[PDB]
Amino acid sequence: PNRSISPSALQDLLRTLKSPSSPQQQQQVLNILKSNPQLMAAFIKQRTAKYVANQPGM
Amino acid sequence: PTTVEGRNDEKALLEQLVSFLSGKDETELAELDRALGIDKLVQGGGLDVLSKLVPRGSL
Repeated sequence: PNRSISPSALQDLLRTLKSPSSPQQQQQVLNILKSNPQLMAAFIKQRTAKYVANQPGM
Repeated sequence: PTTVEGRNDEKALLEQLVSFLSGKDETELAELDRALGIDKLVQGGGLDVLSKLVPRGSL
């Protein structure tokens, strides 16, 4: 937990959403999210930001 | 669009993507998923998500 996150990954993230979101995307998000944790935390937060709201807890 | 063109930085990076996420533009194409706007995200990916408007079809 020394280095922030690859400035090339984040680009893949935002570039991933560009996809259709279902087929590759799934692998794209998980892909980067995997090759980049800090990113996942962000994205994941965004994804859950859709539920976390409806379902308060986490 | 981005909202950190006057700062830029790690947080700005994730803030850029996250920012774009909030304003899912895909909504224009995913006129169907437009419902949630990001319902295409909650789709699942793994083997579950929540339980609000089948973001995939049958979760």
